[PDB]
Parts: sequence; C-alpha cells; structure tokens
Amino acid sequence: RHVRIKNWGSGMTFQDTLHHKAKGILTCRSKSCLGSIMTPKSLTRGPRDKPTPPDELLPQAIEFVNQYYGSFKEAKIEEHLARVEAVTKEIETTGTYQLTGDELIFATKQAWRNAPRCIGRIQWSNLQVFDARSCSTAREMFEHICRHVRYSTNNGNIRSAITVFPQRSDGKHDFRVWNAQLIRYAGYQMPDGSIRGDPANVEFTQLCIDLGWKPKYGRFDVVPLVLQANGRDPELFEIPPDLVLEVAMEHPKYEWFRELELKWYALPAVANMLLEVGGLEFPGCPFNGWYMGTEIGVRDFCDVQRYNILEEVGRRMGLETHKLASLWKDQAVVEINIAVLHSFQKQNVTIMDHHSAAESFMKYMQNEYRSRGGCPADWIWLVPPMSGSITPVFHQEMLNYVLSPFYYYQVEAWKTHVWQD
Amino acid sequence: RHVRIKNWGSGMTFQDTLHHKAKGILTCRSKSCLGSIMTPKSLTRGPRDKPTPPDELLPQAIEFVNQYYGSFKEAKIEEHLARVEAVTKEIETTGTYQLTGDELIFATKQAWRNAPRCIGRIQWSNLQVFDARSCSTAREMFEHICRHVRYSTNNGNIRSAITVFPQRSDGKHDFRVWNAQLIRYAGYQMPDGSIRGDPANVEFTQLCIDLGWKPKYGRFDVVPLVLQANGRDPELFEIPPDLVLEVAMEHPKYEWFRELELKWYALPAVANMLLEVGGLEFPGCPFNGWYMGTEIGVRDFCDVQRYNILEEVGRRMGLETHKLASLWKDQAVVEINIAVLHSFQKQNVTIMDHHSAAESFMKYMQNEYRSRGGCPADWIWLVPPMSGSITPVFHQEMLNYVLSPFYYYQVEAWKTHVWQD
Ligand code: HEM
Ligand code: HEM
Ligand SMILES: CCOC(=O)N1CCC(Nc2cc(C)ccn2)CC1
Ligand SMILES: CCOC(=O)N1CCC(Nc2cc(C)ccn2)CC1
Ligand SMILES: C[C@H](O)[C@H](O)[C@@H]1CNc2nc(N)[nH]c(=O)c2N1
Ligand SMILES: C[C@H](O)[C@H](O)[C@H]1CNc2nc(N)[nH]c(=O)c2N1
Ligand SMILES: [Zn+2]
Repeated sequence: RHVRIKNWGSGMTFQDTLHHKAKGILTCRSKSCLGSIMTPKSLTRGPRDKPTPPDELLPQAIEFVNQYYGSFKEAKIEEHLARVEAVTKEIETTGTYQLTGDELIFATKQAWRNAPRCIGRIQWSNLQVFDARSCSTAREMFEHICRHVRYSTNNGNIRSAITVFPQRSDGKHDFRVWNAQLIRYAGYQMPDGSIRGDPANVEFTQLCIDLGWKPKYGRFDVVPLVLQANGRDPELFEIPPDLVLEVAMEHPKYEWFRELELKWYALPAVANMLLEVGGLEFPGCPFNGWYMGTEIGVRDFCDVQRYNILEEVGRRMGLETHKLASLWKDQAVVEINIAVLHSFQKQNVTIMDHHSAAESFMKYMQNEYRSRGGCPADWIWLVPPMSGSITPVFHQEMLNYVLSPFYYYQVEAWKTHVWQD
Repeated sequence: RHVRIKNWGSGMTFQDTLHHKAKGILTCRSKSCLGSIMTPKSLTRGPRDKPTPPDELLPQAIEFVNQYYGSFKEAKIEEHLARVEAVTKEIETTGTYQLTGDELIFATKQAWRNAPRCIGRIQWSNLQVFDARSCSTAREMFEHICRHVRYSTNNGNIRSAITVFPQRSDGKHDFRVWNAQLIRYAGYQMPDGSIRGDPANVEFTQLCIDLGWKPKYGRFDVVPLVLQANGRDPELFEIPPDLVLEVAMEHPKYEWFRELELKWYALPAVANMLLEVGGLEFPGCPFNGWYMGTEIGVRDFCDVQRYNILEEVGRRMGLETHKLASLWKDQAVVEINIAVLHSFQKQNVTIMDHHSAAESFMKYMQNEYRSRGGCPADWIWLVPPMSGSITPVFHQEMLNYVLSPFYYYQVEAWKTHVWQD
C-alpha cells in the first residue's frame, strides 16, 4: 500500500502513500533509471496551438476544486458543491474557466509545496501573490515585474513572491518572459576569442543584442527583460539600476579577496517556468525566494563553465594548485563560500547557508509525512553541491513524483516562436 | 532506439543503446522514481531452497556463452558452437553447468565493468582471480582468504583481487562470508548504553561474541571472519594480526591531530555480495580494490552514525562551532581528508583522492560508450560525498540499469540461516 523510506542517519522511517495520486509521466521503467536527467521531457510542458478540450479539462478542474475545498479545516459542502457546479457550467459555456483569487493563492503555494527540487519548501505558506491576470501589454508586464522586484528585494530583507500573468488560451496568445531568470549577467564572446561575463549566458545575451540591446561588454552587465505579451513578438525592457540590489564580495580574512572585484545580485528569481493547476496552464509566473550560499559560491563562481575562478583563488591562498591530491580545490571552495555568506551578512541581505537549509528541510519533510503521507523530493537536487554527506539530507531516502498543481519547465520561447514581424 | 546523455560541463553528448540489453527489474515506475533507495529489493538476490529450473537456466546460459565468445577480437565459431552444445547437454545430464577457468575470469571482470555504483571501474581489466570453486570446508575458506589478503595488501602496493567460492546448488549448501567486509572494526555497546568503536557494527560484533569471540572493548578491534561452508553453521576465524595493514593518522600542519589517536585499515574488501553469471549464482566472492580517501575521511570519520569526530576536530582548530553559517564543518572535513591522504602517502599505501578518481571515471565512461554504447552508472553513488560539483561526474547525466554478469546484494546470512546445532 506504500513505500517505506529510511533515514540512515537517524534510523527514522516514513511511509509514503501520497505517491499514488502522482501523475504517470516519469520516463523511468523497470529496464533503466533516468532520474539523473537534468531537463526531462516528463517535467516539461511545451506549447499548444489549440485550446484544452473541455473533455480533458473538466475532470482536472473538478479534481482541483476538490483539492482546494478539502484543504479547509471545516467542510463547506454548499460552497464546495456550488463551486463544482459553477466550474462545470463555465467550462461548457466558455470552453475554460477562471480561478478565484483565493484559489490562485492556494494553487501557487501548493505548487511550491509540490516542487521536488526545492530545498526551501518549509517557507511554502509565506508567499506573496501578485494577480496580474488582467495584464494586456508588454509594458504593463514590465511594470508588474518592477513592482515584484521592489517588493521582494525590500532593502535586503528578501521576501518570497510570485506574479501570475494570464492563463493560456489557445496557446497563440501566451504571456511569458523569455529570460530564465529576472536578474542575470550577460556573457559576451570577445573579438580575441575570449569570453567576458557569464559564459553560460552567451546565447541569450546574443539574442538580446540581435533584438537591439547595446552590449556594454562588462563582466556583470544585467541583461534586459525580453517580454512577450499576448502571443506578440517580444519587447526589450531594462530593469532600472536602482532596483537591482548587488552584494560586493569580500573575505573576512583575505583582504586580497576584494581585489578580485566580484559581486552578485541578491534576488534569485525563476522566470521561465509554467504553473499547471486544475488543467489550467500559466506560462508566465516569475517567482523568487532568497539565495542558498552554495548557489553562488559553488556553482556561479566555481563551475568550469561559469565564472570559473577557482584556480585564481587557489594561487592567492598559496596552495599547491598543481597537485589534485593536496585538496587545494576543496580548501579554496570553502573559503570562497565563506566569503559569500560573510558579504551578504555584512550588507544585511538575506541568505541561507546549506547546513541550515538542509536542517530546515528535514523538519519540513517530517511535517509533510505526518500531514499528508508524502513529500515529493529529488535527492539529486536537494543534496548541496559541497559537503553533501555532512548534511542530514544526504542520508535520507526519498521518492520523486509529480503532483498537481505543479511548476513545469517549458521549451525556450525563441526555439518555438513564430515571428510576426 | 537510444537515449541521449549529456555532460553540462563540457557540452559533450553520449548515445546510449546498451540499456536495451538490460534486465527489467528496477522498481521505478512512471508514477514515481525510486532511484535514491539504498538497498533496493531489485538489486538483491535472496536465498533459494531448490535448484534453479533449466527452462530459465538454459536460455541464460546460452546468452552468457554467446556474450563470452562475442567478446573475442578474432571469432572462434567452432569452439563457440562446441561450448553451446556442451553446456546444453551438461545442463541436461546434471541440471547445471560449470564455467571454465577463462569464462570465470571473463565473468568477474565484466561484472565489475557492469557495477553501476563503482567509481574505480577504469581498472576493470586488471583483476587477479583466485579460483576457489573446489573448496569444501570453512577452514579451507579461511586459508583462501588469508592468501587473498596477503596478495592484495602486497606491502602497501594494493592490487585488486576476487576469490570465487563454489556456486550455489540447492541453496542449502551455500558457501559464504557473513561479514559485510573482510576487515572491519568492532562496535561494543557498554553497560551504560554508550558505544565504543564503530557504532554501525554493533549488531554484527554482538553476533561474533555470541559465537565465542572474546571482546576487547577497544576502539579499533578487528572482528573475526564468520565463515559458512556447504550450508553448515558458521565457524569463526581470526585474521592473523600481521596480515592486517593499518595506517596511523597524522596531519601535515596540525601536530595535535595525532593525539586523536586515529587509524584505519588499508584494504577495502566487500565480502557479502553475490555474483550472477549465465543464470549461475556465486554467493561467496569477496573482492577488493584500494580506498578512495573520502570513504574514510568523510564517511567513516564524520558520519554522525559512525566515528563522528567532526566537532572535536573543529574545536581543536579553534573554529566557531556554535555557528553553522561560519562553515566550520566544511573547513574541518577538508582538514580531516587532507590528513587521510597524507597519512596513507607517508606510509606508502595506495590511496586515491576523489578528484583523480572522478577524472579517471570520465575517461572510462567515454571509452565505454565508444566500446559498447553504454555504461550503467548510478549518479547518487558516483558523485563523491564532499566537493560534489567541483568534480566532473556531478555534471554528467547517467543511465542506471542492470546487466549480466552482475554483483547483487544478499540478505544478511544471520537473518535467514537455519541453525543445525
Ligand atoms: C524562500 C526561499 C527559497 C529558498 C531558500 C529556495 C531554494 C531553492 C534552491 C537552492 C533551488 C535549487 C536551484 C538550482 O539548483 O538551480 C530551488 C529550486 C526551485 N524552487 Fe525554491 N527556494 C525558495 C523559494 C521558492 C519559491 C517562492 C518557489 C515558488 C513559489 C520556489 C520554487 C522552486 C522550483 C520550482 C525550483 C526548481 C527550479 C528548477 O528546477 O530549475 N522556490 N529553490
Ligand atoms: C581498484 C580500485 C577500486 C576503487 C578505487 C573502487 C572504488 C569504489 C567506491 C568508492 C565504491 C563505493 C563504496 C561505498 O560507497 O560503500 C565502490 C563500490 C563498489 N565496487 Fe568498486 N572500487 C575498486 C575496485 C573494485 C573491484 C575489484 C570490484 C569488483 C570485482 C568492485 C566492485 C564494486 C561494487 C560491486 C561496488 C558497490 C558496492 C555496494 O553497493 O555496496 N570495485 N567501489
Ligand atoms: C546561473 C544563474 O542562476 C541564477 O540566476 N539563479 C540560480 C538558480 C535559481 N535559484 C534559486 C531560485 C529560487 C526561487 C530560490 C532560491 N534559489 C535562480 C537564481
Ligand atoms: C563502514 C565500513 O566500510 C568499509 O569497510 N568499506 C567501505 C565500503 C567499501 N569500499 C570500497 C570497496 C572496494 C572494493 C574498493 C574501494 N572501496 C568496502 C570498505
Ligand atoms: C540515502 C542514500 O541512498 C545514501 O545515504 C547514500 C548516497 N550515496 C552513496 N554513495 C556511496 N558511494 N556510498 C553510499 O553508501 C551512499 N549512500
Ligand atoms: C548532470 C546533473 O544531473 C546536473 O548537473 C545537476 C545535479 N544536481 C543539481 N542540483 C541542483 N540543485 N541544481 C542543479 O542544476 C543540478 N544539476
Ligand atoms: Zn528512476
């Protein structure tokens, strides 16, 4: 009836029953396990050129309404029954339906709660929701986004929020933001063959240039927002500088560290995912939380395909960077990460270290099993990129599965966009 | 016809077709992925009470023979034909078959090559095979094991080897080593409830005591070998102290490190797995390689359920152990691991750091794809437990699947053994 889950670090067990409600979209079979694929198509939700048949939609809608009313501490049969009725008639007389403000709030929080790859879910109930479903132009989208950025940045005391643009209709009037993130630095391929800035963003930066943006050829240039309104061709908008809070990096001991002249933005915001709820699809729903130190210290600064600064920090510390077995790399990554946490704290900007994040997630996980007999979780994304087994999550067996509402991936907009002009 | 595999660090791609030959036995469904389960039933070959029926044996046996002869650089069709006949008649006139000497060698190396959770596979063709299939008593087992240990230790210049005991017959005459490993330290529960030694080895040490072993209540006492021959009750044998090479731990910069008085054995040997080949089952086949440093530094020394010395080392270093955010745990694990590598090196005992291991695995995986369009790999076990994303394997997408020959887990012998005396 269930799958038994064990934590080898404490001996604790959990019984997972919630997985039975999961959708059958994972590409794993008895023949092979595909769990480690980065962007599996099973987690992606591509474009459409026609509306969702009322046929397929009605069940999901009812299913969602039931999920929503069931969550109430006290049944409300009348309201529940009446809502089930309203939704049915609406789907028949219009071909789709509209969620109420309260249902949208519930949905965005539940989709977060159902995100397997997110270690910060213990905060799932503290989420600000900006209802931008009546948005109609690209410039209006830009204004909602600036409001979101200002609200969440909050002078360094970061707050989580999501802005929801209009739901998908026939799939030809999609409202979305092409950028993978709201704030991101440019990457440029220089005339001399070198790469300046974030090497993983060269392709998108080039797209911006081709759309008219003026490359500033700097190391930390914030790219503009490429906004798509009502299925129209995308329009560029630059975020005002005063809204982009940045933290300059320093090390509490190595004074030469500031000489590297490094910095990073304080707001981590995913802008290109799709919210699925009761059969409804929202292709435009940027959301943000706050940073976990290792995202910047380990991935952005130390990935070879990113800023790749590990060797330089190594030399400056005076390590034997010619001998792998000296573990100079491991010593350097810890110092770089210490600098990230120190710099954020020094400037009073919210950030979280990976130990604290791992611990809070274990608490969250335990509450989810006692509250709903399950917690979808993707071990591969939850274990931090450094000091894995030193954290409690490493020793925790987990089940990964897709529920609904859910945040899905999408295919980059520029790959499937049919340019009108 | 093929799954595309990608390395996000180098952008390189792989096309996997080998997974088609895989045995459909993983518990992963379309509704939920069970990739992070430690010891799944799908990778466990339990006991038997009756010989294996030829309807299953014959097909598998032909498969193996076909696989073995296919592996030849210059086909030998006649011999291949002869073998198929011989094996068929043999299975007919006796009910089972015997592998030849070279088929056994081939089988052990292929099973290693097929081990998804082993990062040291680049050395797969370099394996000493001790053929102990004509063994009949527990005492002979002991002597075969001492020879194996002496050969493999080789005064610090560790060599890989496997010792193969008699194949399973009716499942009531199993030849096996009850110990999880050939060399392991005891764990004692004291009268007050506290634990002395390896707390993860408390149950097995108690079993040894109940069978007659005199406890020494030390922190690093090597437990005796519990050996079962021909399905009989197990016999205890203590490994001669001179055959157990140990490395005393020291730190290159911290003189106080030696005051912790820590050491570890040089030979990592798995002794409780089952080798499956052509339908045949070998429940007794201890094998060894050489250590990867993180195994001792991170897992044995820093796991909270193991020796758990992290906090003590942090204090000695004078770190702020009251603040998770100072990342003292990360600084301390690095120092402990530097000590492990330094100590082995100083005593001239083969050991391998996790960076070199990771790099060699990438080479091996590349060759595997060029050789057979596949490489079963379990991401979760291959990424080292510290500095994960700083190694190339973290960025490599992988497919996990079960081939044949293969090394399976077994149910602990003491849980299923029916005592005669
Ligand atoms: C409150 C602070 C939060 C923290 C500390 C946190 C932390 C994280 C981290 C570290 C990741 C891994 C990112 C990566 O490796 O690329 C992640 C992923 C994710 N988070 Fe959270 N998160 C927070 C808030 C949120 C919010 C507000 C939502 C949605 C309402 C959310 C939805 C997700 C999703 C769907 C992913 C997966 C992104 C992907 O697969 O590319 N998170 N989060
Ligand atoms: C020569 C050097 C070798 C190295 C450095 C190496 C390294 C490793 C490591 C680091 C693990 C993970 C162990 C754990 O996390 O518990 C492992 C597992 C394993 N190794 Fe290798 N190994 C070597 C040789 C061998 C040989 C000779 C065989 C087989 C004949 C082998 C078979 C396996 C198997 C089957 C596992 C999985 C064990 C389990 O699931 O408990 N290894 N090895
Ligand atoms: C490579 C560029 O990466 C990024 O811009 N980011 C890294 C990936 C992603 N991280 C996040 C997202 C959220 C919502 C909360 C915490 N962390 C968004 C920020
Ligand atoms: C907790 C006790 O752990 C162990 O005795 N070991 C850890 C797990 C296992 N490691 C290995 C095995 C081999 C064959 C090669 C390298 N490393 C065998 C040794
Ligand atoms: C729960 C999870 O399966 C377990 O804690 C881990 C993960 N990674 C591992 N990988 C290795 N090399 N060795 C292990 O024992 C484990 N165990
Ligand atoms: C290849 C591998 O699956 C991939 O690089 C992963 C692993 N774990 C991850 N986990 C997180 N949190 N974020 C990531 O992008 C990745 N990338
Ligand atoms: Zn799977």
